[PDB]
Amino acid sequence: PITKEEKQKVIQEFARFPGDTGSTEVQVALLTLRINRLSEHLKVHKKDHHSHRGLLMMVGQRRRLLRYLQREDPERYRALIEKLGIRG
Amino acid sequence: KRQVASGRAYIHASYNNTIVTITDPDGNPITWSSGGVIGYKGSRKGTPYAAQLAALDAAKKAMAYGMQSVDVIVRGTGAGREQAIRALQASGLQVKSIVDDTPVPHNGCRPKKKFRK
Amino acid sequence: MRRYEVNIVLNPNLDQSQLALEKEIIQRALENYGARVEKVEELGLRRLAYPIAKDPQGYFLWYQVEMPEDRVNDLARELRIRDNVRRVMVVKSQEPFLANA
Amino acid sequence: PSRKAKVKATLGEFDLRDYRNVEVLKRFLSETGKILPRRRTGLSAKEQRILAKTIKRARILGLLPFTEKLVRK
RNA sequence: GUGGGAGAGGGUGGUGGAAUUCCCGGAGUAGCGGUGAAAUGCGCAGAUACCGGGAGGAACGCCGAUGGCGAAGGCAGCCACCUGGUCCACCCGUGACGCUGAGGCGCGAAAGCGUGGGGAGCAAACCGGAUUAGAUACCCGGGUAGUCCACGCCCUAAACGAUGCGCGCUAGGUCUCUGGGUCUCCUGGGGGCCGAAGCUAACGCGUUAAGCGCGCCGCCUGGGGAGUACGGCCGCAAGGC
Ligand SMILES: NC[C@@H]1O[C@H](O[C@H]2[C@@H](O)[C@H](O[C@@H]3[C@@H](O)[C@H](N)C[C@H](N)[C@H]3O[C@H]3O[C@H](CO)[C@@H](O)[C@H](O)[C@H]3N)O[C@@H]2CO)[C@H](N)[C@@H](O)[C@@H]1O
Ligand SMILES: NC[C@@H]1O[C@H](O[C@H]2[C@@H](O)[C@H](O[C@@H]3[C@@H](O)[C@H](N)C[C@H](N)[C@H]3O[C@H]3O[C@H](CO)[C@@H](O)[C@H](O)[C@H]3N)O[C@@H]2CO)[C@H](N)[C@@H](O)[C@@H]1O
Ligand SMILES: NC[C@@H]1O[C@H](O[C@H]2[C@@H](O)[C@H](O[C@@H]3[C@@H](O)[C@H](N)C[C@H](N)[C@H]3O[C@H]3O[C@H](CO)[C@@H](O)[C@H](O)[C@H]3N)O[C@@H]2CO)[C@H](N)[C@@H](O)[C@@H]1O
Ligand SMILES: NC[C@@H]1O[C@H](O[C@H]2[C@@H](O)[C@H](O[C@@H]3[C@@H](O)[C@H](N)C[C@H](N)[C@H]3O[C@H]3O[C@H](CO)[C@@H](O)[C@H](O)[C@H]3N)O[C@@H]2CO)[C@H](N)[C@@H](O)[C@@H]1O
Ligand SMILES: [Mg+2]
Ligand SMILES: [Mg+2]
Ligand SMILES: [Mg+2]
Ligand SMILES: [Mg+2]
Ligand SMILES: [Mg+2]
Ligand SMILES: [Mg+2]
Ligand SMILES: [Mg+2]
Ligand SMILES: [Mg+2]
Ligand SMILES: [Mg+2]
Ligand SMILES: [Mg+2]
Ligand SMILES: [Mg+2]
Ligand SMILES: [Mg+2]
Ligand SMILES: [Mg+2]
Ligand SMILES: [Mg+2]
Ligand SMILES: [Mg+2]
Ligand SMILES: [Mg+2]
Ligand SMILES: [Mg+2]
Ligand SMILES: [Mg+2]
Ligand SMILES: [Mg+2]
Ligand SMILES: [Mg+2]
Ligand SMILES: [Mg+2]
Ligand SMILES: [Mg+2]
Ligand SMILES: [Mg+2]
Ligand SMILES: [Mg+2]
Ligand SMILES: [Mg+2]
Ligand SMILES: [Mg+2]
Ligand SMILES: [Mg+2]
Ligand SMILES: [Mg+2]
Ligand SMILES: [Mg+2]
Ligand SMILES: [Mg+2]
Ligand SMILES: [Mg+2]
Ligand SMILES: [Mg+2]
Ligand SMILES: [Mg+2]
Ligand SMILES: [Mg+2]
Ligand SMILES: [Mg+2]
Ligand SMILES: [Mg+2]
Ligand SMILES: [Mg+2]
Ligand SMILES: [Mg+2]
Ligand SMILES: [Mg+2]
Ligand SMILES: [Mg+2]
Ligand SMILES: [Mg+2]
Ligand SMILES: [Mg+2]
Ligand SMILES: [Mg+2]
Ligand SMILES: [Mg+2]
Ligand SMILES: [Mg+2]
Ligand SMILES: [Mg+2]
Ligand SMILES: [Mg+2]
Ligand SMILES: [Mg+2]
Ligand SMILES: [Mg+2]
Ligand SMILES: [Mg+2]
Repeated sequence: PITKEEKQKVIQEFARFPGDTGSTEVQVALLTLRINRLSEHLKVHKKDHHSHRGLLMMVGQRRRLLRYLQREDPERYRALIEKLGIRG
Repeated sequence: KRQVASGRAYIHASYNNTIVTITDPDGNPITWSSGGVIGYKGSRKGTPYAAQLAALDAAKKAMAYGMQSVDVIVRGTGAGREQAIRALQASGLQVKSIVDDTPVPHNGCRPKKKFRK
Repeated sequence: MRRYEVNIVLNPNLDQSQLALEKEIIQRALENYGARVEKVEELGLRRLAYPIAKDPQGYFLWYQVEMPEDRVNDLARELRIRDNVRRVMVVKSQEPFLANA
Repeated sequence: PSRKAKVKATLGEFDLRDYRNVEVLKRFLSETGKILPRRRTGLSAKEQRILAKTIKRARILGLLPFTEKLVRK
């Protein structure tokens, strides 16, 4: 699954300032983690459609968050994309 | 020709018949009777009366092997399972016990349309 | 890593050398799959509700253990190979749940 | 009917997850191997639901019967 | 975000017992089976009933509910791994990041199709026995596809709550599943029943609205002709839109 240490690791890694949990950068980091993990699972288990729905939703949420970021702060957005390796 | 004297009475009661098989304590048949073994032929084999006769018959035949006591095992629901048991009870055989062994599935095998619903 | 309970039911007909031999392969394969043993209850042979491989009784071992999760199924697979090994059940440990407490 | 007693009322405290306690578990099975309903076990939903699984484990282990012959009759 | 919880939610690999069928063996003999009554059928190459051993396939009794989960179709032995959703508490972080959603994409019961397996039980078609005025049926005996698996198609339905999704507002009572709290009580989430106001042609609905409101989507416009014809698109086909 995802252990508290892996999670906290990426939370600190992407947090805007100390104590930052729910900022856009962090949320997108977390979501990217879960996506990579879940699409990894669905690499095998191509027959698990129910989980694929999950994936769809997670991607949708992520894409919304990024849309908002790129609207507000094109810098923070560019940074995020590069750092995580998304969108290209 | 054995001289057994203690054994098992298996009553197999269906809606079409009753078959009373009597065996030695290891389950090997000694004698058996049924609805059709007495004169009854058609539907009449499924009668409680036919069951009484089949019981009494198997028990006579079995006492001729010198049997005294039996353990009764009842398989199936059907008219005259109980009549069979009772005929056995005073057949002039001591019935030491009665047990309902009726096999039922943990749901493995699809029934004929007759039995589905 | 996660903590499981291992149940093994063995042949009641084992003499001392046979039984302790089996336990030896148990231990060695447990280690070989990376299972550290936290606790053990050997409850000896006991009566069964039904015959297991023609036998009216069985010999029960229990192990509380910590091991890698990716290894569990494969461990139990290996455990089962032994002929004298009749039953194997590996269970994720859980905190006891009481009624009338 | 079922006014005899409730199986939980007899017992003291005990671990409903404990698949090895045979004597306690046996109390929750009928004359046949069948798991008693709650109207008998006098358990709660969650409880009963746990009981069932642990009984099933005990059955696989050979400690409890899946089924049993009915005596008397 | 942190910390708790319930669950037939999903995928993979394991594995357990009951039963059916079959094969072997023992013991046993004159029938079994089946129906309204029967006959076909099975049985002296020894059936049925009984015990022991084996093989395989399929489905998981009790628990089991008026229950739970899932967007829907749907999901039920037990075990492990992998994985989706969700609820409660703390009030910690971001700061309108929201709702809906043509087209697109994906999922989609059963039956059906392709390749290759599998095939115990059941069983369209089919072969028979009855019933009947007839009986291309109901009932009885057999029985192929199929039902099972893998992979790829099909895209339908009384796919139903026949009730689009989101949010706010408008008495209570009662049962239940599942959280939390100063645990008789108070406070969330879910499933039922009776009912205030109100609505409804009526039946009924009524904080799980079919009440009062706002947003966005889909649809309707007398019955037959007809889900037909034509055209297009999809499909191996059946056929679908
Ligand atoms: N692949 C598994 C599935 O098997 C299905 O097969 C199942 C269906 O044909 C049928 O389901 C019926 C259902 O129609 C009806 N509404 C109620 C009935 N209790 C169900 O049956 C089921 O009930 C329970 C739970 O599984 C079990 O105890 C029972 O063994 C099972 N037959 O019983 C079968 C065995 O469960 C279908 N082929 C399909 O859904 C799918 O392929
Ligand atoms: N047992 C593992 C299961 O396998 C399922 O799929 C597998 C099982 O259905 C089946 O495995 C074996 C089969 O190889 C072998 N030829 C026969 C055996 N009876 C099967 O097992 C299964 O078959 C069916 C399920 O359809 C059940 O009736 C039966 O109880 C069950 N043991 O064949 C499939 C491929 O191995 C699913 N992955 C999931 O339910 C689960 O992991
Ligand atoms: N769902 C499968 C089964 O669920 C049970 O265990 C599952 C649930 O009890 C448990 O629920 C936990 C919850 O306790 C905890 N407070 C939060 C957690 N997110 C939940 O887990 C849930 O969400 C995550 C995604 O984060 C999913 O990966 C997971 O499948 C889902 N159950 O997560 C477990 C994993 O799914 C059964 N006891 C077990 O046999 C089996 O894992
Ligand atoms: N594998 C061959 C044998 O198939 C048998 O069963 C197979 C055949 O009896 C059956 O025939 C199917 C038919 O059902 C279905 N309605 C249509 C399908 N095209 C047919 O298939 C047939 O025809 C085609 C070409 O015409 C061939 O390529 C194919 O090999 C042949 N089976 O399809 C089955 C497989 O799905 C035995 N059960 C199996 O044990 C055995 O192995
Ligand atoms: Mg967890
Ligand atoms: Mg959402
Ligand atoms: Mg700006
Ligand atoms: Mg008859
Ligand atoms: Mg295992
Ligand atoms: Mg599941
Ligand atoms: Mg068998
Ligand atoms: Mg034989
Ligand atoms: Mg003949
Ligand atoms: Mg022959
Ligand atoms: Mg023998
Ligand atoms: Mg046998
Ligand atoms: Mg629902
Ligand atoms: Mg339904
Ligand atoms: Mg705040
Ligand atoms: Mg909050
Ligand atoms: Mg601020
Ligand atoms: Mg939407
Ligand atoms: Mg797309
Ligand atoms: Mg489909
Ligand atoms: Mg199908
Ligand atoms: Mg096919
Ligand atoms: Mg099959
Ligand atoms: Mg048939
Ligand atoms: Mg006919
Ligand atoms: Mg007529
Ligand atoms: Mg006709
Ligand atoms: Mg005719
Ligand atoms: Mg025939
Ligand atoms: Mg037929
Ligand atoms: Mg569509
Ligand atoms: Mg409906
Ligand atoms: Mg409703
Ligand atoms: Mg509903
Ligand atoms: Mg939404
Ligand atoms: Mg409490
Ligand atoms: Mg529901
Ligand atoms: Mg009124
Ligand atoms: Mg009115
Ligand atoms: Mg009405
Ligand atoms: Mg009402
Ligand atoms: Mg409520
Ligand atoms: Mg329309
Ligand atoms: Mg339309
Ligand atoms: Mg018109
Ligand atoms: Mg017109
Ligand atoms: Mg049509
Ligand atoms: Mg056309
Ligand atoms: Mg074409
Ligand atoms: Mg055409």
